[PDB]
Amino acid sequence: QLIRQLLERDKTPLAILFMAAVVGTLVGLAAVAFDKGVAWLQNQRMGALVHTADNYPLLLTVAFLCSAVLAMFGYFLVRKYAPEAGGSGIPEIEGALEDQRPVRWWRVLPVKFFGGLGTLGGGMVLGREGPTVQIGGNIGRMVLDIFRLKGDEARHTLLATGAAAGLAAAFNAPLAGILFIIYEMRPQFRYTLISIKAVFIGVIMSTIMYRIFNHEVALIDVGKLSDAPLNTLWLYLILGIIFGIFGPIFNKWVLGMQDLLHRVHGGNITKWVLMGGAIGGLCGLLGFVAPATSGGGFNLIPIATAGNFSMGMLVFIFVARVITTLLCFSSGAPGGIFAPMLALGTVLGTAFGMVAVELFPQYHLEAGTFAIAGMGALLAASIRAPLTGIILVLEMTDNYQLILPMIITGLGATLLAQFTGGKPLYSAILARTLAKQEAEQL
Amino acid sequence: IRQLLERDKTPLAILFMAAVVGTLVGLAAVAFDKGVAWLQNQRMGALVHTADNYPLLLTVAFLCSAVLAMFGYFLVRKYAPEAGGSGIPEIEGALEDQRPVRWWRVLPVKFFGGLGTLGGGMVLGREGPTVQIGGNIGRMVLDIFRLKGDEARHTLLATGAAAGLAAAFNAPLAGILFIIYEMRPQFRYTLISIKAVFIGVIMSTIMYRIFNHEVALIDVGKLSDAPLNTLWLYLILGIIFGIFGPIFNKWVLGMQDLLHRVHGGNITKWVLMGGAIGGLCGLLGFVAPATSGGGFNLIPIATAGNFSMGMLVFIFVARVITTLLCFSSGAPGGIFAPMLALGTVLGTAFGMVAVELFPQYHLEAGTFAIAGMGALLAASIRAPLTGIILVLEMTDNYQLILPMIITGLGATLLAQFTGGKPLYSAILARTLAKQEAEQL
Repeated sequence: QLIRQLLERDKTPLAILFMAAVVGTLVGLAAVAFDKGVAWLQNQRMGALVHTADNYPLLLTVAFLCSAVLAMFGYFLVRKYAPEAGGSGIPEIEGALEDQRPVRWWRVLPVKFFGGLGTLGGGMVLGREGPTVQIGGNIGRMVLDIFRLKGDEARHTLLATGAAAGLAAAFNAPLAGILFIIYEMRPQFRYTLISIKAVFIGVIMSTIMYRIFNHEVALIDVGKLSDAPLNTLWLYLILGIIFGIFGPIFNKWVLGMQDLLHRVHGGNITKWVLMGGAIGGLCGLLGFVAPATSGGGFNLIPIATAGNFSMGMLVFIFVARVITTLLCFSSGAPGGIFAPMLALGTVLGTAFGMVAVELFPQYHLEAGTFAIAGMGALLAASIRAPLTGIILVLEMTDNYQLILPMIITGLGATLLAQFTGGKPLYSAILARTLAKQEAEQL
Repeated sequence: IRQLLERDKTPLAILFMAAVVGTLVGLAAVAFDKGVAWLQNQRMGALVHTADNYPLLLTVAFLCSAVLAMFGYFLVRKYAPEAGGSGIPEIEGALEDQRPVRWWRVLPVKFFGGLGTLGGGMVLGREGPTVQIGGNIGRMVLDIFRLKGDEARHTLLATGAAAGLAAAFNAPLAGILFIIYEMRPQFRYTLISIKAVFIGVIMSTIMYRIFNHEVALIDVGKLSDAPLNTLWLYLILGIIFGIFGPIFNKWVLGMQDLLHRVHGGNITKWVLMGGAIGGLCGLLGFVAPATSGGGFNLIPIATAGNFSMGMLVFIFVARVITTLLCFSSGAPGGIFAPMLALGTVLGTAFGMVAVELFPQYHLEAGTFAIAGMGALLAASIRAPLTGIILVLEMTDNYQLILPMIITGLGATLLAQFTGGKPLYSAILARTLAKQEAEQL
């Protein structure tokens, strides 16, 4: 026939495109088994809090010793077995695509899936996209060892497939794992057009294989809000300057708290997992006396957008939240920072709307329509990926009408986070740990 | 207090004048969207003396669409021969410093010649004459204002190619994703040139939503959902578009030389094969208004179950024929929009087969018309991430964001397997090959 000898004349891209369909199945399993392990521990922690609900001094202790032993175990697997399994994964699947950081598929996966569950099920303010990309990247290398595929354009197209299979299966946004790994993250490499179709395959087969088990489950349920009038759109630029100034100060604070939480222990392992037990048990203690300033962050985004918080409470879920967010990502725990910054951005958003209601009453603006244009304005001024933050809150909130103010608060964030000495958060951590690798080598 | 502004004297001038290309395109993309709509109603206003004498008075739909046809085939073939086609080849070829930009010649013939032979009833889109009008205003503000450099005429030109693409679709994301990333995807834009495309797109969608307010250009509404047990049906639709990718690409690069033989470059014979294509699709604008038409007139009709299967092999056979005649001749009109209303006809022709072959799926026929809309665009132009968000901004169906990647994948993968270049880099490669042959 004709298709017989034609489908084998190249045989190199047809194998690495089928290998991107066995990665997205494997990461899509590892994104829904990691999700059903973090939704079970939170359904077992609160099932033990309300069981023996008699003595209130016993309530705070059992909310502490049930999150300390998940933090004393979550920090234990990281800084003993696989020390690159700390923090997010995006600083470690950026140098690994740049051929600077090695990928240990046999070591990150038994740590990021198990020890990354205790620092997520323990009530800490960490994202479930960090421990899904770094599992996904360390799965896209696993299929090049069990199948023994070789090459320099074959290791970089499956390491970016699983890195896109971890972001498009932890947020259920198949246009935010494609728009991040290809274009916005590493804005100097291009992924010539056989390496994008292996990102497209590993996102399709990692959202289909994610929506099979995690079906009829809402992750963001803000509803359908109003629209942004054209005499209101200049108030989204001042929201950009607020986020664009707070961006590089928050970007310096996480890199500044890594000089304090690394200087309290000195380097010892027994001083480190007990520091995690006193910082991952506090966020399991704060999740019972004030549940807004804890958790993964996806609990208050349909709440703060509804405007049920007052202005006196909206500072409390920003002052006692950015202190708590800096104490779980910059403290060396396995966990991302998008879902913290997707809730740290929606608090400052709706705190700008309730100011704009009383200050400008003639505009008739909704107090929560800045909380949809506030989520994708803090990770566009710290990570500096503005087109991801627009097409991450579109697949979650499903609000098409705020497509023009999302760029006004997206441009205004990323313009002041470059003028005022800014730096990308997911490109200044990798450039910082590479200096320590150049220090212990010499 | 003082160093923060004088150090940013020059690099901020491409961030303030990027709001001038944004503003002046939004005032020239709504004087274009109204001029293409004012000239349409004057044709239908003169067709009220036709229903009594339909054989003899049929020429009113034919001659009045041919006088306006020879006003766009004459301003282009005499005053500015680089404003023919779709413009985006002559903008991409000018973003690499290979093609010259004549803003003193393109703008008086892409807005005047691009209004007659786009508002006369052609089968062209209104973003080809909006990107190149946008990609000349970004050169208009650079010659009349005292600024220069190597990254200044590649940023104001690259925020003009995005201010026109975002003010011709009401899509503030399909103009950003095309120019920076999807068009020529081996070039890296500077971080001050990406955030100057953002100011051009924002202040052009603002100057478009002020005039054309509370009106959606695609009114499909909210369609049904796509279950996970029928998602392979949006892949065989991609394979059918993937073979039709380099076949429609070979036809439009074949009929450009096939139509070139009938006049041979003589100016008085261009407009006779240019007036007989405007007069044909003006007569087709009264006999069967789904055969002709510049795109969006038949997209809300041929999606929510109106046309039968016996008619959708006529709005695809006789529409491809009048698409390869209106754009491959040399009219001032883009092809980015008449591939939306051509992949949604074959897309809904695949939807009315799957509902007949698979009764167990409970599939609406219309959910294959949104996936097929950004499929032929992702097969012949091969920008598979603009054509997903472009249909997302207009048709507003966020439920079908997973099938639009699958039909987006299969249309850009099988087109790469059989062998096919992007369309806006293949017409440019023929023009740059014709440039070296004309001087020798």
